[PDB]
Amino acid sequence: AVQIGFLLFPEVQQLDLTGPHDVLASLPDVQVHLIWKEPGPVVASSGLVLQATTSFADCPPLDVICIPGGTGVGALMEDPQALAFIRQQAARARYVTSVCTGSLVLGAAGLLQGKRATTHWAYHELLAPLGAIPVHERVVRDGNLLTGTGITAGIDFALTLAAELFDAATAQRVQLQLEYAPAPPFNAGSPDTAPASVVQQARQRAADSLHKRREITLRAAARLAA
Amino acid sequence: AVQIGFLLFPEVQQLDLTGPHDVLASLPDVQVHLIWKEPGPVVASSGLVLQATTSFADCPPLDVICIPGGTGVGALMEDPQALAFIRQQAARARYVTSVCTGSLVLGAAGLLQGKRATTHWAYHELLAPLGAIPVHERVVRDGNLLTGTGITAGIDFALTLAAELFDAATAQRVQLQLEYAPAPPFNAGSPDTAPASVVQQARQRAADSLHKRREITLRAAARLAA
Ligand SMILES: [Cl-]
Ligand SMILES: [Cl-]
Repeated sequence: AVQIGFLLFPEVQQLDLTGPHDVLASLPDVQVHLIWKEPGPVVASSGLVLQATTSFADCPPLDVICIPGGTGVGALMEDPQALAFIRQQAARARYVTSVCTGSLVLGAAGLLQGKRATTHWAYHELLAPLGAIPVHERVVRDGNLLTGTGITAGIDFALTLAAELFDAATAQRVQLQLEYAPAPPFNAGSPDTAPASVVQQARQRAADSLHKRREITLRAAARLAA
Repeated sequence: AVQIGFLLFPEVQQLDLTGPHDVLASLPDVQVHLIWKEPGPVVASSGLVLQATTSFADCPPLDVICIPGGTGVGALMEDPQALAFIRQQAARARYVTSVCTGSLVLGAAGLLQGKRATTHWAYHELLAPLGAIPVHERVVRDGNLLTGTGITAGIDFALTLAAELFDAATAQRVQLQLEYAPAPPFNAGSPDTAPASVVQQARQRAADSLHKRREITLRAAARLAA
């Protein structure tokens, strides 16, 4: 059975995780894990309560690891236990993946050094200090690393992983069973297509978080430099 | 504060719920509820464990009610307590909404009689016996009723509700903050675009469920006829 694991941490952006989880859990001969320091309740940034199913120590070797983003990424970038777990699993995983600011966690773990990668538009400047080659594209592949932008990035890349783990017909069947054919009613999902006034509002609202994450990123980079 | 409620039931398709939940919870001056017979754990069809936050009796009057779909819809179509709750809230709600097979629950509650509506493609034949005018479109509005197809229908219609509860700039800001710009890697999300061989596989896999739901639908229709 293919072993797929998601890191589930306090203040996760739950949709980053729950989207790909429901797609991948629809496949035959998969087992999906929600991983934290111990099994039990973990609260997402919205207040939604989720349950982790396994600890770091008990998690099986994973074929796919996925790091979601969220407010809680800042703490995870300086959590040595979590970073060590991610490094251990990434060494043998067939696919190392992240959604949105989850790639900053991969960066803090040292897994983006010399690699092409993306992250959420408001935090994109933090990739270069973590050793990455920053790329402004929605899904960026480099070897076995996939990084994606947007809260639903993992839904789309989960279909790619289904096609490569199984075959294209299986991915198409899952897409049809879920009737997945999005059609957003607005076109403001990128800073290049949203109105300038909306981009300004969004940037202002992210400014305090960006400032705090600049500080965290520099400390994380210092650890990689040692 | 705008009061938004999702029905959370055993064997729900969790993404039907968790998608719109994370979008709507991003708005100012909203409160989001996860409603079941009592607060506590509810298991989705994938095994993901979610927590209901309020009971039917304690739920405040809702401005928006949303019924997700999933395997568990069949039981809900014959749950008199749940159907009565939905009818009570729908009487005063500004928006009555559903995702995928959640519209079959609205149908069983009597709320689609004479109304245009859609549902999941494999179960679309069950709308007419529940009194609906079946429509093959992804989002169907009739008055204050919105029904949508696809596992992520609620993400898209949540942006429409944001624009109508607040304004277009607020909806655009949420879209940009979430960097929401989907781009599926396959085009098999409708029976009209998927390969015929894939449609056959999907229809065969749904056949037992459709048969069982034909029986449930006829009993639900008999109750409406009384
Ligand atoms: Cl997206
Ligand atoms: Cl969809």
